[PDB]
Amino acid sequence: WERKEAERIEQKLERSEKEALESYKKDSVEISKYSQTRNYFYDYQIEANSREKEYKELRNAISKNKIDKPMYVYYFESPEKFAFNKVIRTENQNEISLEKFNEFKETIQNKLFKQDGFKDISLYEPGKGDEKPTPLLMHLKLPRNTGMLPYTNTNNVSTLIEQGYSIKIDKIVRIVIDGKHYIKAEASVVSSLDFKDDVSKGDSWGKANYNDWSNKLTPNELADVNDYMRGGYTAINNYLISNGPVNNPNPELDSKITNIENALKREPIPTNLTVYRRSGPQEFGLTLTSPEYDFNKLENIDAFKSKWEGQALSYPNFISTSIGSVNMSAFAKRKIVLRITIPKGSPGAYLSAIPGYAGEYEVLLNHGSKFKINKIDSYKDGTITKLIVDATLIP
Amino acid sequence: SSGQIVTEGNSWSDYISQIDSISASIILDTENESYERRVTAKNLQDPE
Amino acid sequence: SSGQIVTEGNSWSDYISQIDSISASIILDTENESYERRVTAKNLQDPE
Amino acid sequence: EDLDTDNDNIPDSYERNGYTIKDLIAVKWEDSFAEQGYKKYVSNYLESNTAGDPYTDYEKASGSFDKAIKTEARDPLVAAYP
Amino acid sequence: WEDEDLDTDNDNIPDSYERNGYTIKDLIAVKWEDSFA
Amino acid sequence: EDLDTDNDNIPDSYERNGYTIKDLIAVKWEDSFA
Ligand SMILES: [Ca+2]
Ligand SMILES: [Ca+2]
Ligand SMILES: [Ca+2]
Ligand SMILES: [Ca+2]
Repeated sequence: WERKEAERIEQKLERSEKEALESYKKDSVEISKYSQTRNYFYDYQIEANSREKEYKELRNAISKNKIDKPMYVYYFESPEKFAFNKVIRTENQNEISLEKFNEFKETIQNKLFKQDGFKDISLYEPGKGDEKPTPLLMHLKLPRNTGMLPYTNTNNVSTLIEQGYSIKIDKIVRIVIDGKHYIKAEASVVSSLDFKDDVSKGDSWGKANYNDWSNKLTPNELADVNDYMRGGYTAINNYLISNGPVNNPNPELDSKITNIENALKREPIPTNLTVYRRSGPQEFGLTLTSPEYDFNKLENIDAFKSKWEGQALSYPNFISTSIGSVNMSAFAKRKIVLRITIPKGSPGAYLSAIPGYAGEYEVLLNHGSKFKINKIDSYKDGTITKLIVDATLIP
Repeated sequence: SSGQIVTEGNSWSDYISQIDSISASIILDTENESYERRVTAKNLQDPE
Repeated sequence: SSGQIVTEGNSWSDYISQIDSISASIILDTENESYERRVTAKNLQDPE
Repeated sequence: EDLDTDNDNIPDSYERNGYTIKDLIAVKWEDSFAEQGYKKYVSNYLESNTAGDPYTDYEKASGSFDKAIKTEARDPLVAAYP
Repeated sequence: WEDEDLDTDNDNIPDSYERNGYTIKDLIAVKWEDSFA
Repeated sequence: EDLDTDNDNIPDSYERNGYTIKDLIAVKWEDSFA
């Protein structure tokens, strides 16, 4: 039924892929956790890791096989993955209160949450002997051309996938399974283009999509924006931060700002894209010596999430972002990394498309942009723990 | 799971007794065709 | 994996020799019923 | 309380003192329920299948099993047995 | 509770819709109205 | 648009109004394709 289907797949796998799958079957948790946060290190750090080979073999084995139609998958998810820190119900309780249901409902009202790791799923709804570790059950519809690896584990045909998308929850209801209340969510995948570590692919895509962008620029404003981004971007941003047009109005810098905005507005981004930026404490209203900047202790992260997660954002100046997610020596101290999803059609441009040292895979966004923070999560970077913020740009 | 009609492993005998237990039987005879039906009935002794 | 009892594939012949090798056999005869038992015995030549 | 030692989704104190199923959830028994037609159940709180039959205490009490089984085989102390 | 977001038997029809009446259009259960007939 | 109610890789409006497959992708029908 599925035993010969699992066989026909494993037969055509490599011996290295087979031993990688076995090592996953033995120590799945650590491998999944590593795959979640693997792309936020240095270029050479991710190369010398003693677990990168396993990740590469597993991702190749998964992506070898793809599906041709959308289909639904079923799994249990921890409710804190959707930025709900409270408990829906304890593991021994049997009933879910209406207040908890409502709190979970307005927690996930209009948001997108990103999933970036290996996962073990099922193609059939949970039954009787199936493990039910969380009070949240997910009905997710996968898109076409997504990879699944059906492997037998102690007879049970299990399925393994890798997540590279962001999901949104449409409707939630309360159901009963074996005398226990569960929250059942219907979710859908929102496709996006994400170059995590392979900056080569992102650079090639940006070149192909924005090397002709300069041609559409009128030459005077082209040289004007070019001279800005070489020498005067710091001055323009500093003038914008101090609310210069309102406090000390002057047309000399307002002309530069208008030219930059128009040039960025000329050609928008054609596809949903994700960019990574390392943010400083002054952006969040903190100082380098503030005690809360130390994320080793739990209370600092808890307070930061309580005061920032789910709220809005506003950057009067321009935002400098890079396609890649690897750590750079220019912002090594920055403990806060910002993950931004760019909706299709939003203003922006690939600065590094033009020849010369335009930056490090630089992508610029229009000033005055607003952001919404969906979820905030933490990962350990050597002897210190850095903090990851997931956000969506709104028009 | 792939969206294909599977027939092996599905047996009406697993459901015959359960359908007969909770239903009433109605037959219409006419002259050229006969029709037999089962319609679900309510158990008034069970509040649930 | 569920609460169901399974007997297929569970064979006593896999344990007959192992039980006989490490046990002593005791029988009580009585008058109207017989009882046969196996009790584990210690091997003094093996320090482990 | 909320202890469930045998993991049959009926708390130990409900099994020990008496319970009934409504809306597919076990609730504490009250003497006013007998007028509405409910039945009071007790069972083994250390055993998921009190009667030893292939169905757990919750399945029997709740009627979440074959509907061809007789109604007296619904309390945990009477076995479903042909 | 007090909203039509309950599905006790988990069969894609809300409890009150089954209790009172429903019909299917575009593969979604909708609340019944007399004009549908 | 891009609604696919039955999940068969063809949008609902294309199925209603007519479509053809070229390069393994369903496209809107145009009379010059005949
Ligand atoms: Ca119990
Ligand atoms: Ca019990
Ligand atoms: Ca229902
Ligand atoms: Ca369709």
